[PDB]
Amino acid sequence: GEYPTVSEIPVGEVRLYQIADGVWSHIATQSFDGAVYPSNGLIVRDGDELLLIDTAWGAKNTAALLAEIEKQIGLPVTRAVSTHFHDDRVGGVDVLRAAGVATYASPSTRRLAEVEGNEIPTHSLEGLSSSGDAVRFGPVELFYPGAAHSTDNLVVYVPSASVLYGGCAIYELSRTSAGNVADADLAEWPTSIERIQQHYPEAQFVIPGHGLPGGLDLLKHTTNVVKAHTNRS
Ligand SMILES: O=c1cc(CP(=O)(O)O)c2c(Br)cc(Br)cc2[nH]1
Ligand SMILES: [Zn+2]
Ligand SMILES: [Zn+2]
Ligand SMILES: [Zn+2]
Ligand SMILES: [Zn+2]
Repeated sequence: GEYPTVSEIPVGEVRLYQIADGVWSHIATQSFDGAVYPSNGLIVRDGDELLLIDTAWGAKNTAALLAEIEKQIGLPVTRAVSTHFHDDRVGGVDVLRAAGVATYASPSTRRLAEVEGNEIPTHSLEGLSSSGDAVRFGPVELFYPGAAHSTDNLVVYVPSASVLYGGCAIYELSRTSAGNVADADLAEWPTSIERIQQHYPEAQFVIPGHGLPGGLDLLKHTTNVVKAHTNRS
């Protein structure tokens, strides 16, 4: 149905959106600099358990996310993966850890999170140190496409449902301007996007880090936005 928008989600609340069977996205809202922003994560069913991808951007949001998951799906979230080190992906890891969730991130993400003073996922994800690396983690595949939105960003693919979760390295179609690119690699971002396209050409649903899902067109759109911002246009 109608994908949850930022104007339909109260402060501190979380909505779930079933993309395919056993694949949900969780949508929360955060406000800063006078504007309010939506944010996406992923929930993938893993037998009788659930694998969570990224927090709900904040401790209060994440606590509500776990409560919503508990009320809606009613299956235990045993593992969680943060796709990069910024607050919208690791903010709430301490809440997850306190509830017994095992938190995971690449060694690059954990290091950059500690330097930033953010919350630090406990477990380290091996085998994702070089561009193009891919490892299977439960019911999903983790992919390091190279530096883009950040040097450590990962993308997540669900081969059971052909769902690609790009994180903040992928923009929604309505977004035509780059955001917090302070830690981005504008020079490598388009090349990293092409690695995603080359590795997941069969993806049917593409989930951006923020906003409405779509198809693989979101990849070229992100490349166009990054190239436009590169030339200061
Ligand atoms: O500074 C920012 C940070 C974000 C969060 P992000 O960098 O993780 O995408 C942001 C977003 Br979502 C949308 C817009 Br319009 C502007 C933004 N400005
Ligand atoms: Zn970020
Ligand atoms: Zn553990
Ligand atoms: Zn983001
Ligand atoms: Zn476009």
